[PDB]
Amino acid sequence: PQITLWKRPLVTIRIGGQLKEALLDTGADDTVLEEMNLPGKWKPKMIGGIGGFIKVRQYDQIPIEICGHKAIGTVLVGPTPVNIIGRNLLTQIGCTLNF
Amino acid sequence: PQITLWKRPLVTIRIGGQLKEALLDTGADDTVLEEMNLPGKWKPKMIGGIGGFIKVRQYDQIPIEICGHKAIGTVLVGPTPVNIIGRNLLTQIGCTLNF
Ligand SMILES: CC[C@H](C)CN(C[C@@H](O)[C@H](Cc1ccccc1)NC(=O)OCCN1CCNC1=O)S(=O)(=O)c1ccc(OC)cc1
Repeated sequence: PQITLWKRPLVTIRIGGQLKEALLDTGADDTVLEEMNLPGKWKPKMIGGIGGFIKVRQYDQIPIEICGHKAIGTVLVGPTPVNIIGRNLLTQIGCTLNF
Repeated sequence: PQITLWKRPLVTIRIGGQLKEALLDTGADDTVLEEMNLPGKWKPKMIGGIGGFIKVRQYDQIPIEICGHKAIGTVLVGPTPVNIIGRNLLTQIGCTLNF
């Protein structure tokens, strides 16, 4: 699709049979989801945003279907204000900015 | 133009005698610039992201040129680590997400 920006670019994602709403976020390198359970091993990581640093759990090679498009990649889980889809997965679905 | 997301979507903006590098950020409602001593009235504001909130100064009707596209709107100035072009100006320069 083509998505304009007068509203937040929120889309439905599928991650483990679970549907969630997430924000397409070109200013985020990484995909960060609110606290949830995901299967498999994770690694403790820290990431920094506009307000400072948080602890997250890094899950690698996780399938995420984003508005009907498939990605498989890294998902960070932790106290983000909102679910965000970052560039690591936006690139996989062929997302670009255009003006 | 089309901007892929393999790297951070940094572009040149101008606000005064300052050309600056800034992220084209679809996850940002508002435009947030690194500390700069802009003239005119402003209002205090708090904005929140990963890590928590920061205090910023809200300046209205500030002309901002983004990649040779003119815009004019609200700019928030404060201790952000990166200049962020948010949706309030991205819409004015005709920016969309596409996949
Ligand atoms: C609530 C959703 C987002 C987390 C909001 N952020 C925009 C993000 O794109 C943010 C931009 C940013 C901020 C600081 C440093 C770098 C980039 N990206 C973000 O938090 O990315 C996390 C991954 N980080 C780690 C370092 N580089 C990254 O890309 S935000 O910068 O916090 C923000 C919040 C409010 C606002 O106006 C009201 C404008 C911007």
